[PDB]
Amino acid sequence: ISVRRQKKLKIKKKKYKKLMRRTRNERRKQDRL
Amino acid sequence: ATLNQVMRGCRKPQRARHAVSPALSSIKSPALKGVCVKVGITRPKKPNSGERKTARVRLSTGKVITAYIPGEGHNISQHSVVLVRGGRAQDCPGVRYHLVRGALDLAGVATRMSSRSKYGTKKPKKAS
Amino acid sequence: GIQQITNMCSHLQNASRARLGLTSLPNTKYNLALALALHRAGFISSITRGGPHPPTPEALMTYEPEPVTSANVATRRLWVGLKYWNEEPVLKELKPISKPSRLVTASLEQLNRVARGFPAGYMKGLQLGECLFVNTDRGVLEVREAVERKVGGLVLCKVK
Amino acid sequence: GKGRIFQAAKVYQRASEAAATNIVSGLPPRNPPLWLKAIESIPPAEINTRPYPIQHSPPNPRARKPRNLFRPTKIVYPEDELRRDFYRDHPWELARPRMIIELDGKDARFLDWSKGLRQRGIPLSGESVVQRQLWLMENQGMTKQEAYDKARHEFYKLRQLEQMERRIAVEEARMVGGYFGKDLLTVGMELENKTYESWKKWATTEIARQESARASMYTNVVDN
RNA sequence: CGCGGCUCUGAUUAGUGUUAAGUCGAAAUACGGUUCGUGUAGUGGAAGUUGCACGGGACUUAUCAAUGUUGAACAAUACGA
RNA sequence: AAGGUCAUGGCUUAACAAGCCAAUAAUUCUCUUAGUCGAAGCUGAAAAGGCUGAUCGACCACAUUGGGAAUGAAAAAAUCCCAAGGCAAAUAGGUACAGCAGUGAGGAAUCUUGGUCAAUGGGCCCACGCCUGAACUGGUAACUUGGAGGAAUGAGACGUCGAUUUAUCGAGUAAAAUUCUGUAUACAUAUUGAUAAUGACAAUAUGUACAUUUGUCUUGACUAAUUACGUGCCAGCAGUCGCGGCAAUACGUAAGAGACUAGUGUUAAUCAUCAUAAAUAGGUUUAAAGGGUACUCAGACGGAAAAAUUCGCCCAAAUAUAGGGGACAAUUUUUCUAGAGUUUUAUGUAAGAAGGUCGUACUCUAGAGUGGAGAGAUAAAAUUCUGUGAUACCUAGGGGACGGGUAAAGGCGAAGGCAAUCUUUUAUGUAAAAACUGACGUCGAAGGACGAAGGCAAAGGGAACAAAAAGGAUUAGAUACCCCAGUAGUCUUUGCAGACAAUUAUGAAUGCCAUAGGUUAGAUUUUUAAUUUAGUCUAUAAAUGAAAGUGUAAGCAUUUCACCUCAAGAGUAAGGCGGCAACGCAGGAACUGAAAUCACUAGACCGUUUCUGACACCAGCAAU
RNA sequence: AUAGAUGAGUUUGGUGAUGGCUCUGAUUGAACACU
Ligand SMILES: [K+]
Ligand SMILES: [K+]
Ligand SMILES: [K+]
Ligand SMILES: [K+]
Ligand SMILES: [K+]
Ligand SMILES: [K+]
Ligand SMILES: [K+]
Ligand SMILES: [K+]
Ligand SMILES: [K+]
Ligand SMILES: [K+]
Ligand SMILES: [K+]
Ligand SMILES: [Mg+2]
Ligand SMILES: [Mg+2]
Ligand SMILES: [Mg+2]
Ligand SMILES: [Mg+2]
Ligand SMILES: [Mg+2]
Ligand SMILES: [Mg+2]
Ligand SMILES: [Mg+2]
Ligand SMILES: [Mg+2]
Ligand SMILES: [Mg+2]
Ligand SMILES: [Mg+2]
Ligand SMILES: [Mg+2]
Ligand SMILES: [Mg+2]
Ligand SMILES: [Mg+2]
Ligand SMILES: [Mg+2]
Ligand SMILES: [Mg+2]
Ligand SMILES: [Mg+2]
Ligand SMILES: [Mg+2]
Ligand SMILES: [Mg+2]
Ligand SMILES: [Mg+2]
Ligand SMILES: [Mg+2]
Ligand SMILES: [Mg+2]
Ligand SMILES: [Mg+2]
Ligand SMILES: [Mg+2]
Ligand SMILES: [Mg+2]
Ligand SMILES: [Mg+2]
Ligand SMILES: [Mg+2]
Ligand SMILES: [Mg+2]
Ligand SMILES: [Mg+2]
Ligand SMILES: [Mg+2]
Ligand SMILES: [Mg+2]
Ligand SMILES: [Mg+2]
Ligand SMILES: [Mg+2]
Ligand SMILES: [Mg+2]
Ligand SMILES: [Mg+2]
Ligand SMILES: [Mg+2]
Ligand SMILES: [Mg+2]
Ligand SMILES: [Mg+2]
Ligand SMILES: [Mg+2]
Ligand SMILES: [Mg+2]
Ligand SMILES: [Mg+2]
Ligand SMILES: [Mg+2]
Ligand SMILES: [Mg+2]
Ligand SMILES: [Mg+2]
Ligand SMILES: [Mg+2]
Ligand SMILES: [Mg+2]
Ligand SMILES: [Mg+2]
Ligand SMILES: [Mg+2]
Ligand SMILES: [Mg+2]
Ligand SMILES: [Mg+2]
Ligand SMILES: [Mg+2]
Ligand SMILES: [Mg+2]
Ligand SMILES: [Mg+2]
Ligand SMILES: [Mg+2]
Repeated sequence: ISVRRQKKLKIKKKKYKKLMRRTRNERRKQDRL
Repeated sequence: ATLNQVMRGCRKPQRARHAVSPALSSIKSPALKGVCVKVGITRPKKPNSGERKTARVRLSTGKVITAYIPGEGHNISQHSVVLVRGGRAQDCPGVRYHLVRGALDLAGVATRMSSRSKYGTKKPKKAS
Repeated sequence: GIQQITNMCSHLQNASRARLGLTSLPNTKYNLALALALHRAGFISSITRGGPHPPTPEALMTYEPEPVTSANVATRRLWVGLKYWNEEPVLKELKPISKPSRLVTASLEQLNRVARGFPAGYMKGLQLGECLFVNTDRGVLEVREAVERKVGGLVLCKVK
Repeated sequence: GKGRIFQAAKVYQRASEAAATNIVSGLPPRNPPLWLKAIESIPPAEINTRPYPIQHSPPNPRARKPRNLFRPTKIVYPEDELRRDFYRDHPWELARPRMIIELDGKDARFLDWSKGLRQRGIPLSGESVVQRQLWLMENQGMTKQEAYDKARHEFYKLRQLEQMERRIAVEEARMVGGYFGKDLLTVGMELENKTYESWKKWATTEIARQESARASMYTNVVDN
């Protein structure tokens, strides 16, 4: 995979990693960790 | 793959391709009747331009789809029973169906001369 | 086993691709059976059992190989003379059909169909120049020698 | 494959096929090239086939998986061992110039080493001792050392006469009014003089560089 | 009657797809003007950015202070661009 | 051991024994979907082809749903008993059209409430005969198939019509007209379906008579077939690519042309196209795709020369009784030494681990040391350090990590990774000779083990470095890049964790294919230098590849495991498993697209290199 | 059963590949429109 295409996976993995940190609290309240 | 890998079931069916008109392909039906939930206009995508006459139809199966109205000028409106067939509007996203012109409530193009069978237009009978 | 025949087929391809006048093979009755059929079909020039060094080129037929006993059986090898005519090897391709992972057997009516250039089973029809060698109870034979004797058996390789 | 497709070995086959029929179907073929019938019965020779090369030395019998079977082997003779022995005992025998240029390749037709070291067509050299030694060591059954001493001593007595004749030949010539030019001892020294001077100029010009650059190393440019 | 499964719905809430004509930056592609990517742990409206180790899909893109020789005289009937 | 049985079998029983099957899911359970099969139907050139599971035949199940038994030679019932809801019934206890026709409903969509038991079949009957929505026949529908649906002549009506080089090109042998035929069909006669007799209805044959429709799609390219006008990115066309923005062969109309025709188009579906899940028969360096690692159970595959057995394999089938052939295959036996191993302290070596040290620098403390105002930082500064004496130069103690040269295309280990030193301790690997075992081998799902950095947990350590937090600058703004400082963390011990560009973007292993130049550890030699074994790298040949390149392999072959099947959504969701957590393993579908993707070629560009021209710049004079 | 194996449009500035999509062939217990 070229560096141009790896940067597409790089953003998709960072957005997801960023979403789980943000919703970790409400996922801990609903017992979904 | 090796003969052992094939014997254990490595060969599986290829992932399915979505049909052009899933509401009809799912049940093997050529057409379906439906009531018009809304009759409005859709805008094509980047290359083309204009106003495409579309209709939000609630099929007899329960699905709500968007059908394209072929021809110039139509007669249907809210609460209108129309027949739906396959085929999509290529430049319109979400419009994956067509309406039949000789359908129940939708009338055929009156001032049509060429390809009358495509628009449900009776012959003028001007000669007789 | 069949693995030795598969190594004998790929080795002869590499020896003919390299335009070698001589080539050695492990000394086994199975390799000798296929070599005798290749020589009988006219694809190779000579067959001689010898040591790790090739015999004298000129006196190849009159070569006197020593008896094979347990004291030298480990160093014996089959020396094959390769042919090249019209700037082209006579034994260009040796494609195996039956492999260690699967032994392909053909019937007499399938060989009769493959001999005239029609597919049958996992085999394909023979074209101009191609040959097919079958390992039968009457020895390693050519497909046209097998249908004449009316026998089937294990298919070894297709010689282009 | 950067190389190109050379079909030089098939010029006749290709040319004879192109001349078999006519491009204008329905007419007889024209006359072929003039070279087609010349080499009609002289086909090319086989090329690119790798044979088992001549074995100038016995191949290693203990080897079980020998490599380099299609590689030419080194040519070695029983005289190689003898030449190395002689020329190592007489290094200055290599200073005598020898002409390895062939005249007609027929030197070995008049060599009968049963007579002595002096043969026809070849000069008295370290090769004569090796050939004479080999003959004695094979025919008269002498050993390597015994045959060496014999042919070696015969070789010395001949060299002595060659050096004694130069001195005497020049001494008698002057007794009857014979004069000669410069000799190597004189010519060799004159060439050293002319070359020694070139070094003197270089040294004299090269030493001035160091003494000047050395004295100027210090920054004494203030001139206090 | 209880437990479990399944279907539908749910205030509230998340993600993603599509849509030329909006807005804020300029992260990537050249040494992209802080090398870019992998993993991991932080951080910032956003692209980004920081530590630590790692990869080249970046530096083989590499091109003389050894400065380059009177290596056997001259003359003859030898030699003769 | 006994009984039972034609016979066999825990089939049955008593007494003993603890077995038997399985270990890669035998066994059990949940969810989703489905009547099964056939050259039966459709389809491909073909594959143990694919799809369907109508009409035909075979099998299975069911008769509103659920729960049951008896009768009988045999449940093989639209039977019988029971409960429930629907309809009917109330003092009853029937009914369920998935029997035929028919109605309502649902649906894009599928027909007559006919005649006869004359024919074939079946039930009852001594016989005659009775019954048969089985069946045979009439009806409805272009749903499909097959057939008919008209042939020949037709020249100046010196007429018409449309274009237009107004005189050329077409409609056009077309029409009219003329000469024939009697096709579907109508009518009539006869025969026949049927014979012991019985004809509901119709078939066939013969004779006579009749000349009766056009419809539909397309026309830019794929794809056979053109102009004119209208419209002006509007209206619209569109299977794919596309068309339309005021001189559109692509839209609408007109005419022409190209086709099929009682059909023609469109929609939906299936096969084929599609080597597009490749058993036949694919692929994974750079495009989807090689597991982080290799020791290993199961499993697959794997030497030499003989023999026994199966009779696999072949003759060779018809699921072939009985035989033959002996190469190969399976189990087994005996020998062999080429693979794989053991011994003979190899050499060489940053694999690993334990217990101790060494050193350069740094850092802290002390000597009211010497010295006496700066120092450090940066492109430049500021924050900052310093008169409580800094920087600089020393002496004496303490502390923590780190590892200069050697050093190389070098080496070691399964990989991760491993570089100061001494002792201790550990498995492989390499060279040469002998000896020894005698196929003991390779790969390997799973399980288990190991696995960089960061991270979690606990107890230490803390010099230096440094996420975070914070300050000073720069900047349009500056989280940042830079700077003054600085906590986790890095280090030690014990666990957790398992994700990496864990890379050679290339799994492991085997056989094989031509050279050259280096280099690493040995061996042999006439140890100069050659020869050779095992590694590693460079550049090539044959060849291979989309090419870049590779050429100890990305070649020729083989074995085995893993993995891939258009993009995007997505390595995401849900349920589950592991973990203290962080996260890991496993892993979709919906919605939306016709493209995503790789290597190369020539340009242009670069706050890219090196050159070449120009008052381009420098310098000078003048000017705005 | 021995004649039976076929392509086309479409990614790029361009070229060669990779890889889907669509068309070309046959068909239906089909439906719809014009007849
Ligand atoms: K890839
Ligand atoms: K019915
Ligand atoms: K009857
Ligand atoms: K295009
Ligand atoms: K037999
Ligand atoms: K047998
Ligand atoms: K590494
Ligand atoms: K710091
Ligand atoms: K700051
Ligand atoms: K080498
Ligand atoms: K290849
Ligand atoms: Mg499109
Ligand atoms: Mg028209
Ligand atoms: Mg809601
Ligand atoms: Mg950046
Ligand atoms: Mg940038
Ligand atoms: Mg950058
Ligand atoms: Mg980074
Ligand atoms: Mg910060
Ligand atoms: Mg770069
Ligand atoms: Mg590069
Ligand atoms: Mg069902
Ligand atoms: Mg019912
Ligand atoms: Mg309805
Ligand atoms: Mg009867
Ligand atoms: Mg009777
Ligand atoms: Mg008639
Ligand atoms: Mg009767
Ligand atoms: Mg055309
Ligand atoms: Mg149209
Ligand atoms: Mg048009
Ligand atoms: Mg018809
Ligand atoms: Mg790997
Ligand atoms: Mg893993
Ligand atoms: Mg990985
Ligand atoms: Mg033995
Ligand atoms: Mg032995
Ligand atoms: Mg061994
Ligand atoms: Mg050692
Ligand atoms: Mg003081
Ligand atoms: Mg002080
Ligand atoms: Mg220390
Ligand atoms: Mg070092
Ligand atoms: Mg090693
Ligand atoms: Mg192994
Ligand atoms: Mg495993
Ligand atoms: Mg760690
Ligand atoms: Mg730690
Ligand atoms: Mg702690
Ligand atoms: Mg560590
Ligand atoms: Mg662990
Ligand atoms: Mg790593
Ligand atoms: Mg593996
Ligand atoms: Mg190395
Ligand atoms: Mg190379
Ligand atoms: Mg995807
Ligand atoms: Mg999701
Ligand atoms: Mg999950
Ligand atoms: Mg995963
Ligand atoms: Mg270029
Ligand atoms: Mg100027
Ligand atoms: Mg100036
Ligand atoms: Mg002015
Ligand atoms: Mg490009």
